[PDB]
Amino acid sequence: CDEHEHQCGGDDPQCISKLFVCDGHNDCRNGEDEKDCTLPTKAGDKFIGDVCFDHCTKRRPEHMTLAFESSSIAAFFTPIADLHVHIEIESETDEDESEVSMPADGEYSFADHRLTIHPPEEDGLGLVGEFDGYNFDRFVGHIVHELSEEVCAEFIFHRKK
Amino acid sequence: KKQCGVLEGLKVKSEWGRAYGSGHDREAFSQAIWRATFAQVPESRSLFKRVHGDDTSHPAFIAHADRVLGGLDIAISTLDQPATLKEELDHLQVQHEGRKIPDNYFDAFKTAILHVVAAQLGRCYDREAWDACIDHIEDGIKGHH
Amino acid sequence: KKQCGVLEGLKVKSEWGRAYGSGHDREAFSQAIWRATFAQVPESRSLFKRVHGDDTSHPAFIAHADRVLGGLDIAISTLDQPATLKEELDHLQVQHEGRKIPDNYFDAFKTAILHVVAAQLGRCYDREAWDACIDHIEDGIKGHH
Amino acid sequence: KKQCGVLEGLKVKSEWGRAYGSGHDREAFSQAIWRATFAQVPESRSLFKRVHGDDTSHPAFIAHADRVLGGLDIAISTLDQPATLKEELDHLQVQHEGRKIPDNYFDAFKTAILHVVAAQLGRCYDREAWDACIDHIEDGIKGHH
Amino acid sequence: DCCSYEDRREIRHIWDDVWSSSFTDRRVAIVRAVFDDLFKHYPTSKALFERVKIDEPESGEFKSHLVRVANGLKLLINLLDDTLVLQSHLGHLADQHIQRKGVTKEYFRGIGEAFARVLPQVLSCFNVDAWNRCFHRLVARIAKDLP
Amino acid sequence: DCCSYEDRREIRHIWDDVWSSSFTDRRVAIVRAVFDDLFKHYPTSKALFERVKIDEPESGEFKSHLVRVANGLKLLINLLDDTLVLQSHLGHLADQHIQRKGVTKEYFRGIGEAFARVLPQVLSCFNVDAWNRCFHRLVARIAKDLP
Amino acid sequence: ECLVTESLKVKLQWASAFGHAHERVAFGLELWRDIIDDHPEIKAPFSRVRGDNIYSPEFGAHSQRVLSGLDITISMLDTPDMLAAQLAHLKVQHVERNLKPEFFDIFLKHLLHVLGDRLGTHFDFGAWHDCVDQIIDGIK
Amino acid sequence: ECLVTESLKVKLQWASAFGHAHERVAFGLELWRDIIDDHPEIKAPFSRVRGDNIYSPEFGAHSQRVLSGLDITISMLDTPDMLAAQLAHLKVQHVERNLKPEFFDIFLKHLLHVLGDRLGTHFDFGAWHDCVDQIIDGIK
Amino acid sequence: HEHCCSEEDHRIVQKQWDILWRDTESSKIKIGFGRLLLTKLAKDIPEVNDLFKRVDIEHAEGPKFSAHALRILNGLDLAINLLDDPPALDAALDHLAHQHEVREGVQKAHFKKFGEILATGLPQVLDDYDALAWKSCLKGILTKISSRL
Amino acid sequence: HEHCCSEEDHRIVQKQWDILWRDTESSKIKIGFGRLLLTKLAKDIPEVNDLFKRVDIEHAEGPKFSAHALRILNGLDLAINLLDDPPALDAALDHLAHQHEVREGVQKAHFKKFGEILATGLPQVLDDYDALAWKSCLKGILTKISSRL
Ligand code: HEM
Ligand code: HEM
Ligand code: HEM
Ligand code: HEM
Ligand code: HEM
Ligand code: HEM
Ligand code: HEM
Ligand code: HEM
Ligand code: HEM
Ligand SMILES: [Ca+2]
Repeated sequence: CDEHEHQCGGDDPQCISKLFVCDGHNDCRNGEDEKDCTLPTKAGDKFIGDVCFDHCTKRRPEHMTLAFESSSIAAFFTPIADLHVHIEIESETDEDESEVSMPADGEYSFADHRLTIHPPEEDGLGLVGEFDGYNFDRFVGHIVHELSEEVCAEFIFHRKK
Repeated sequence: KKQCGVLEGLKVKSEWGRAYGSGHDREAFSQAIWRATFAQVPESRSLFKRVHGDDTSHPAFIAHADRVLGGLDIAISTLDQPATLKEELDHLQVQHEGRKIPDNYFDAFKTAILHVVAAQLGRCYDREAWDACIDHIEDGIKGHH
Repeated sequence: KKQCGVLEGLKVKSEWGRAYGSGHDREAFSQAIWRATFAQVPESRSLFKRVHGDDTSHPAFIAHADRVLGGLDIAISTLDQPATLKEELDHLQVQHEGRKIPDNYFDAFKTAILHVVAAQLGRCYDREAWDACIDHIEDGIKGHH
Repeated sequence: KKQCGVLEGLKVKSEWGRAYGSGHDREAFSQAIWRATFAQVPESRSLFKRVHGDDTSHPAFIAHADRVLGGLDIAISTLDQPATLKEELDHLQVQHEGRKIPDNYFDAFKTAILHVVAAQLGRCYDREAWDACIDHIEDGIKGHH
Repeated sequence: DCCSYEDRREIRHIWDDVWSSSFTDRRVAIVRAVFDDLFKHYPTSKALFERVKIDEPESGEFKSHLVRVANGLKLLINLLDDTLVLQSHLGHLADQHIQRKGVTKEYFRGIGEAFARVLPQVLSCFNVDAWNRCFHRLVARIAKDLP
Repeated sequence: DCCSYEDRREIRHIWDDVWSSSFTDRRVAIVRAVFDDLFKHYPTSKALFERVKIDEPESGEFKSHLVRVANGLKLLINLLDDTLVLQSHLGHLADQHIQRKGVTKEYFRGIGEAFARVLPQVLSCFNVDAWNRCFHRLVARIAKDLP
Repeated sequence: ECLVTESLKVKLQWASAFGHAHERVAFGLELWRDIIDDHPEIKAPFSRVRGDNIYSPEFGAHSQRVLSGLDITISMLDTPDMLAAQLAHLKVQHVERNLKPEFFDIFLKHLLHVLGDRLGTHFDFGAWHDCVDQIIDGIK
Repeated sequence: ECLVTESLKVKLQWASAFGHAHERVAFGLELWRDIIDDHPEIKAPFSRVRGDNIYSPEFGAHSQRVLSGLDITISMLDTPDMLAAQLAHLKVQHVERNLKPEFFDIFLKHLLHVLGDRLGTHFDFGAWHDCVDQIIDGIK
Repeated sequence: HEHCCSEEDHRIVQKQWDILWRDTESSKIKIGFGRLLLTKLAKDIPEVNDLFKRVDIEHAEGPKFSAHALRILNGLDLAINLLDDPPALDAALDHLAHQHEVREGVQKAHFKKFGEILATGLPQVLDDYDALAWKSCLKGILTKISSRL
Repeated sequence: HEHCCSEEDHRIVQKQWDILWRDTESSKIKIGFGRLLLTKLAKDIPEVNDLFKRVDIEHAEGPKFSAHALRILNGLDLAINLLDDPPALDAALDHLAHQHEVREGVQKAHFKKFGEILATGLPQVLDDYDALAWKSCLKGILTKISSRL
């Protein structure tokens, strides 16, 4: 489907606007746009990310925990769930040994199972993890420059169960 | 929390450019906005009985919606030309006075716009700024504050 | 990031007054500094073998430490009298040339001083300023930059 | 089976260019080589105790390795300038004499290099040639034959 | 205080948001809004622009000026990928201000603060730090001999 | 733009850091450094002090002057707790400058900027705003009839 | 005569043609090269900005500064009061040198030739000629 | 004056520009065409190698032989003894014909113009001018 | 009669009409362009000046008119942007018909002219213009708008 | 202070420094280049000539020095090639510090100059040079190498 449209799949495809996925109205013939609206990263949940390509983070850490503090959905706009998250980090050098727990806002779009976590520090670096669609216990987390949308760090996040 | 001044205008005027978009994105952008509005105050559906407000997907209404955003465009697109904006707002003011539209609805419609715009722009979007300007624009249509 | 000029001098000269202090605060201030230095470059302990560098708490070394800060005092305490300072620095320069002291150590010792001073002054302390001046003072002892 | 003459030199010098490579390939190429060396004569680990020979993956050693190949580079890279090579080899010779390095180790290290290089070059690689030259280079470092 | 390549990229983008239209209107209001902040803080500098008629804000003799300033900045940013040339024009840009009697090293550090207070208001997603960093490197070289 | 009691307290302290020693040396260099910033920005004013021999920086006829200025400021600050007296000497301080032909209302706003640029460099923990606020209240009354 | 549309057209095409970042330096360079090869007499006044070696950074800088000004003027075609002023301002920075008024007629010739390549057949020659001309006369 | 780096720079750029196989003939052709159109007086001495039809194999061959020699000279900029000799050798193969020393000044003009296109803005004009010049005078 | 302004046709128009709104200063453009378009209309047919009197057409640069310039020009936008949804576009235009029906003085011949003007103007601001496609679509639009007079 | 010679920064440096070793005759280059670099240093600061006396700097083309030219130039290589592994690079450079510490006569001002020279030289052999990136990295390197004098 086009750039800003959601595919309903099935043996008979139909493109509808992403702004319609999980909105409360049955926009797709088959209904996909409304039958799979479960929020993965919900309050209380924790996700552990294993680095594998880091060209920007200030700590170039081995891991990176992602704790979800709160999550609320606006009663009239179901397509987007707003989140509050603490990004924890365990660094350790020669001259010192730091720990961090930067807090950031963010939303999760049922439209494409992609949670965007707004930049925590004023260094223009934000996290963007897009979900499998069917998994929800593992998502690739790309650290990017919000403005540009440049990828410069990939972490595989696993739901800490 | 902030007033729709010179800069905050330029910002909204620019961001609106991206959120508004064109073609289908538009036909939906408006769609989304109205759905969000009506969802908030179902009471208001009664005012658009003339333009099939019952079915948000009816061409008549689609037109209406796409037609409304149109004005909002002119409004925003001229937040840097008080002279002209003044006029457009005044013009709108007229097309609306007479209809028992409570400040209650405008409020919802603003919220709608804001939520949708935010959904559309992803990350680069100043809330306060829009709030401030959408407000100034609405005031110009009601006459109130 | 800044040069040890007129003002930046007065600032360091003043702040140093507070950090240096006297009596026990001093006997410790120095203690802390050296511990921080040696912790950075354990290699350097070998140079103070003559004054019990092995045990930072040995009177001999305590003396040494308290004796070192002493010079640093004279240095800082005269950043507003180039004429005199020049002399003191030069004097020190001599007591040091001959010993294979790498710019590597001076660097650590500066860091040490800075960290301790910052720990001692709490909030009112300009980092850049000290860095700049401690530098100018060290340069005057090495001969280099 | 062959002597490191004019041509056999050019060949090794060229092939080495490909095998040595740069960046990570290098940091590994060296890694591989050393692992192959130590695996042959674990006894030798004791000589690099100074540069963390215990853990081949320790930065200190990584440096060391990358640093060693460096010389080997200069050596090979000048097999066509006896005048200069002579000097580099002699220079190395010094940095090594004094250390009880048996012709036993050099042998293993050569083998290591050869096996890794062969693994890296795939098909285009003359064994005899390298053997001959790595030898000539090693001789220049030991003083022996 | 080093202008990283990433930072350059950041700006090379941030700019594309302020310098969007090929119509003066926008850039003008911004550069103006920048100066108004310079004058509200270092009122002394105001006098320096009587030559362009600042007493007549909407003059045009002045508006054009604002634009030249804007464009001069634009030219800088749009040079961040060609270092060597930037390094030269950056000098040339200094000389054009050294011969302008009355321009202090301070006024520059002042206009720097200006942008850092204005820009974050005309557009969202502004990496104030990144901007600040590379802007300083640019300013430093411009007013190295200015004080 | 109101000099709060808290602000007064802030200053009554900030000062105790610049006016520490009872030896001229320090206060001199500071007040000087202040004027040097006044002259670099409003060069016209320079001429006004030929009476004290500014052409001879280390003169002494001039150094003493600097001190008097310093001390005059000191006297002000050290009066912030006795309002009524401050309000009077503050006037007397005006009259001493009104009879000084050539002193503009501007030069004052200029020396104000001066401190706000100098002080933050001679000592840390400087509440630039607090200073600015109470300094303006002091200046305003001094040059009310000066322009 | 450059009215309202004939401007917007240029303002617009200038955008695509000129470009951004490096794309510009390339433009500037290509332009000046063609100009200097046609009339080497120009390498003279460009002595201050190493006009002998147009690939040099010194000249490169210049090249850019120039194009930039051209950008300004073009971005002022809609507002007369600013253009008239800007143009007058440019005339001064030039008059101070032995500049044969024909040099500009040359500059224009090429600027169009180049935009021709960049823009292709869409290039509205008419609009540009009528419009850039007005900018030159104000400096000639 | 072509020192050590100013050479390596050319030696390197020549590589990318010139190219390999066909890529070269293309270069040669493009070069000579531009040269002959500018100064048709040259079609004269090139009579032996069908200079009238530069696309012909006869001329094509020539074209290549030329560039090749240029390659040699350039690859000798670092070693003076070989260059001085090579250059002298080339001068002889030329002097034997009515060759206006200005022809070479022309050849150079274009060789640079062409490399300019091929290499782009990276093209180190300075280095080349200083360096290729030194190769021409040894033949002029 | 059904091959006029086809999918490809308008897909084209739409694409070309967008070349315009690439820069954020759409207002300055829409206005200037719409301003000129209406002016050039009153030029060829003066009985128009009286119709646009209500919006102070006398002062082309006057906000009163500048606003109008937008409304109209912006309406044309709406028309174009709904080209890919006949029923909607239809409704959208019918509405425009009514907004012109109650404005006495406005006769068909006016639109015919405005059309010719619009067709001569567009290609002056758009480097890529497909006269055939546009004429096809503009016709359908202008007609449906004036179908009440 | 931590934005100096960043990942992108050195990723660049590394890429650009490689443009050099494309041809197998690296020796001829490294030497010639390193030779020139040191020469131009002794040119601006003679007290250097005595330091490099040990390696017969008197005979630039002399194998004694040519070898040296490599060693140094090659060390710079090592530095650059370890830019993507701070701990290793650190160690690698610290080692270089010690190799210079025991060589009396060598003072900081020397490196500062060598840096300026290196920065004016590189762009003469590399068509693609990013002064900003390089200066950032070369600084970090040169500094850490001379941090003992
Ligand atoms: C800033 C927000 C608003 C703007 C810019 C705006 C704009 C418009 C515009 C342009 C029209 C079409 C006029 C025409 O062409 O005939 C319109 C019609 C109308 N508006 Fe608004 N409007 C706004 C808010 C509201 C609100 C809050 C309500 C009430 C829920 C409302 C109710 C109406 C109604 C009922 C109509 C007429 C429908 C019809 O044509 O039958 N508007 N509005
Ligand atoms: C700005 C910092 C420094 C100052 C002001 C300074 C000052 C002093 C002073 C005053 C003395 C005592 C001289 C005497 O009375 O005999 C001294 C001794 C010495 N300094 Fe420094 N020094 C500084 C940095 C260093 C550094 C970096 C090292 C090396 C780690 C160092 C190594 C020595 C040694 C080994 C002695 C002699 C110990 C002895 O008496 O046996 N100094 N220094
Ligand atoms: C042709 C092969 C060899 C070459 C080219 C070579 C080269 C080098 C180089 C350049 C160094 C570093 C010198 C410095 O910068 O301080 C070095 C160090 C050393 N080499 Fe070799 N080497 C070779 C074979 C060997 C062998 C066979 C051994 C023994 C297993 C060995 C043992 C050492 C040791 C222990 C060091 C010093 C480690 C330290 O710095 O603490 N080398 N070698
Ligand atoms: C952000 C850095 C700045 C840039 C990029 C910039 C750019 C420019 C440019 C391009 C010119 C016009 C040259 C010409 O066309 O003749 C100019 C002139 C000048 N600049 Fe700046 N400038 C900057 C900051 C400043 C500052 C901080 C001051 C101090 C208040 C200043 C004062 C002036 C003055 C007074 C002129 C003369 C204008 C005239 O009378 O024509 N500039 N500047
Ligand atoms: C911060 C506020 C200022 C204070 C507290 C201050 C204080 C003083 C004092 C105490 C005197 C000496 C009176 C005497 O002993 O006869 C004085 C004189 C004078 N002040 Fe100020 N002053 C201030 C600002 C200024 C400014 C802004 C100017 C203008 C440039 C200025 C110009 C003068 C001059 C020229 C004299 C005469 C000195 C002489 O020739 O003896 N003052 N001021
Ligand atoms: C219509 C295109 C032209 C425009 C818009 C224009 C613009 C400029 C600008 C803005 C400068 C830079 C002034 C500065 O910042 O110092 C400049 C300088 C100059 N222009 Fe032009 N110019 C144009 C055509 C010409 C022509 C035809 C010539 C060719 C002879 C010419 C000769 C010069 C010279 C010699 C300089 C000064 C070089 C220097 O800075 O040393 N310009 N031009
Ligand atoms: C710097 C570039 C030049 C180089 C390196 C060069 C090289 C050569 C070489 C190697 C040959 C082939 C000789 C052979 O194998 O028989 C040749 C032939 C010749 N060159 Fe050049 N040449 C250059 C410039 C010129 C110029 C400027 C002219 C133009 C008038 C010229 C005129 C000739 C002629 C007429 C021949 C002989 C054609 C024939 O074989 O019948 N050359 N040149
Ligand atoms: C395809 C082009 C046209 C479009 C899309 C269009 C659009 C509009 C719009 C939106 C309005 C404003 C309605 C409102 O908000 O109250 C309007 C009003 C009007 N139109 Fe058109 N129009 C077009 C062509 C024409 C033509 C050819 C004439 C010429 C006689 C015309 C004459 C008028 C008049 C007189 C008004 C009244 C404006 C007022 O005083 O408020 N229109 N048109
Ligand atoms: C970043 C550039 C530099 C690098 C990477 C570097 C690298 C080296 C290396 C590898 C050695 C040889 C150690 C050995 O194998 O025994 C060395 C030695 C030396 N370096 Fe540096 N060096 C640099 C800059 C300098 C500077 C600026 C000076 C200038 C005073 C300097 C002076 C020396 C001296 C005198 C030696 C002794 C050579 C001998 O006689 O064996 N180096 N350097
Ligand atoms: Ca739906």
